[PDB]
Amino acid sequence: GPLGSMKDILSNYSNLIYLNKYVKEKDKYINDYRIIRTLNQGKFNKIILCEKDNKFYALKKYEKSLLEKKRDFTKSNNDKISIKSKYDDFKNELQIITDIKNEYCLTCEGIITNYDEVYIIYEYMENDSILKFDEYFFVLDKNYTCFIPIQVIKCIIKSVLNSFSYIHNEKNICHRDVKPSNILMDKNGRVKLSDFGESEYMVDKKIKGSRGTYEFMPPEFFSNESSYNGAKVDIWSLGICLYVMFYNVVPFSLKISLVELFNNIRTKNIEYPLDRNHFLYPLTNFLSNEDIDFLKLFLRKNPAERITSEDALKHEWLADTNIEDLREFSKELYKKRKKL
Amino acid sequence: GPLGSMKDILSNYSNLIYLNKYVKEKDKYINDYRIIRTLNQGKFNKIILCEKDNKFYALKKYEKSLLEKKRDFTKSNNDKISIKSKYDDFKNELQIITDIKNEYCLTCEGIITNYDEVYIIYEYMENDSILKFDEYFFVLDKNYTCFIPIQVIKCIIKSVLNSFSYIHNEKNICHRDVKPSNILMDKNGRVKLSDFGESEYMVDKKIKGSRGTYEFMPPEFFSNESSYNGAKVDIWSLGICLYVMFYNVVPFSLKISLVELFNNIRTKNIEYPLDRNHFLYPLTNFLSNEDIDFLKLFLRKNPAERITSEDALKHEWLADTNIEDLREFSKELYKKRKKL
Ligand SMILES: Nc1ncnc2c1ncn2[C@@H]1O[C@H](COP(=O)(O)OP(=O)(O)NP(=O)(O)O)[C@@H](O)[C@H]1O
Ligand SMILES: Nc1ncnc2c1ncn2[C@@H]1O[C@H](COP(=O)(O)OP(=O)(O)NP(=O)(O)O)[C@@H](O)[C@H]1O
Ligand SMILES: [Mn+2]
Ligand SMILES: [Mn+2]
Repeated sequence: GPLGSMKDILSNYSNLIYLNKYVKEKDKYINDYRIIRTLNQGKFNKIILCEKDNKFYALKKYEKSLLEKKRDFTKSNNDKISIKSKYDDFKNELQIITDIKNEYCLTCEGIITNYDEVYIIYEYMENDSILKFDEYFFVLDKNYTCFIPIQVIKCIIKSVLNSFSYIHNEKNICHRDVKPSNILMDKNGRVKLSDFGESEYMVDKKIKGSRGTYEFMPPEFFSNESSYNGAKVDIWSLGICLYVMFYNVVPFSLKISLVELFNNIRTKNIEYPLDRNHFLYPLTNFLSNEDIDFLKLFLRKNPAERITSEDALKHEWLADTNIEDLREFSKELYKKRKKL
Repeated sequence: GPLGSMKDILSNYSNLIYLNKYVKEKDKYINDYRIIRTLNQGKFNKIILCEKDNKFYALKKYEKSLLEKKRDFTKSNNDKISIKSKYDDFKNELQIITDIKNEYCLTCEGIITNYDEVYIIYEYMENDSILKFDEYFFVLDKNYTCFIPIQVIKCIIKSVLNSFSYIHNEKNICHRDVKPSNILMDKNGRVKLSDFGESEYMVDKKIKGSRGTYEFMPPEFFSNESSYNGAKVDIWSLGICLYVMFYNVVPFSLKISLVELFNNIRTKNIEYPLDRNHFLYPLTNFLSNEDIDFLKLFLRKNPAERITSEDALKHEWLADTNIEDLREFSKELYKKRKKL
């Protein structure tokens, strides 16, 4: 429940490496991993692009001394308050990173540490996340629109559903923050679920309560319930990703304000126009009945009535998934990147 | 409703100055206003500390070209969506800045512009805001605690209540974002309501709907209602400021997450311990029955049952307000600042 020190957590990890930073002719290295540049400066962690041998890697750096300040207010149990730190959250994440091994999930290849700074080694998914965000979602560039083709969307969903199978059924983990920025693609058309920073071990398939990214949170969270089926939470969020992949915009969600976001999620019907509709004005092809059908199975506001991952994978809509559409898509995308 | 261009809005302002920036021996000037340093770099606007003659000023810089990109999603009316910009929001703010004149409100002394960059001139409230925030609220320093004394709190509240009288009764404006960071104090013990960036003109005392800072928003906002009495919204928020002034922490609110914030506000009883309770642990005197009584009149979850500003000003609790407590407090505070 409340885990021990980092050392304890990692004591049974069989690829824990001693931290060794150094310079060799003004290129900075982490343990043979040559630091190229940083890919993403988060508020806390941060991912680093590196090279070792001839392969490419993304190392995620956390630091104890940094996240152990930044304390918040959890629940209570005892009503005698509760005091948690972002380092406490990371311990739980660490244990998970240590447990995940699957072709459909980003899995680390080693942990480098001094028990303060921590570098988790990951393969580098050269096509980054399936969509990118700033004021809205885009594929490659904020300037030309372009929506992901359906046949490719099919592949991605089937892929992430497969990773649900692993975490939910094999590992008993609820991902708890399934969003576009967390589905990574490589050049060859592999798609992987990543960032388990919000992930928790379920108790009888139930998850703790209310945590993740607001606009991806299910109606359940706005009830009296207090417990929710982990799987259905991740299903809902994939549904949103699906909606986002269709429209390049998040459904009822959107900025300013969040009361208006939350009075919405629990009760309100999602609008299903044609690809560009919420998007014709920022820039100053389109779907078909079946596409909206499938997607609506994910966004049943009542969770016991929401689609299973099993039913999903075996639904008619995915029965014509051709992995070659994704491989071709991913290949051309990679060719369009590093051209910028 | 939908106002015109900046020129139009300002056409009947009688102290609109032509922008004139220049250097005189590597001190940068705005129109005789010598730029000292910047006080607060917001996400958009920004406030500048300046000097002219021997007086001190805080100029708030906005820019058209900057906030006209940054568009969001308002309501609809027509269900044919609605597209607003942060520059649109500022037009409404501009009209208001142009209307407010009161000893209890920060009122501009001139607007300097080229119809893109805009500098609103304000007196400089040398004691800044009544409390400061980072991970929690503090008076001067994050290291020594110290709570504002009750007799001083009395003065501040009476002061802000007075400014409600002006905006609500004389001007028909709802402030809509009453919070500690917006109540400014000078060295001499004057306290002024400021930042009308969220402020709106009421229609039959009602305000539009759901806008401001989440943790200061009233229960009404979580109903079916759609319209709320402007005054009672500002009353609620002053109540929170009061709660914050008592405990140096925001009530049920607090970070992570907001569903947990909103399932709270609408239904849930506020806890009233003694000054340091939520605060004994960050740092690793105290109130009295009457104080909590008064404050509870502000935080009636039902707005038609919440305290008036009239009743407040004439309540027993303020009947012994001694302005000299604030003047002495403000004097010593100023002496403790610029000592850092
Ligand atoms: N193995 C990888 N290959 C390529 N890009 C990556 C990889 N890992 C992370 N990234 C990029 O870095 C971003 C953020 O990484 P993440 O592990 O989600 O950190 P975070 O602090 O949780 N950020 P966010 O999830 O956006 O709040 C991802 O969205 C990717 O764009
Ligand atoms: N006249 C003034 N004298 C002294 N300090 C000031 C003055 N005006 C603004 N400030 C400081 O600048 C801060 C932010 O100014 P404000 O006009 O609220 O901009 P903002 O972008 O709305 N920031 P926030 O309200 O915190 O989201 C205030 O909280 C004060 O600390
Ligand atoms: Mn992430
Ligand atoms: Mn403000």
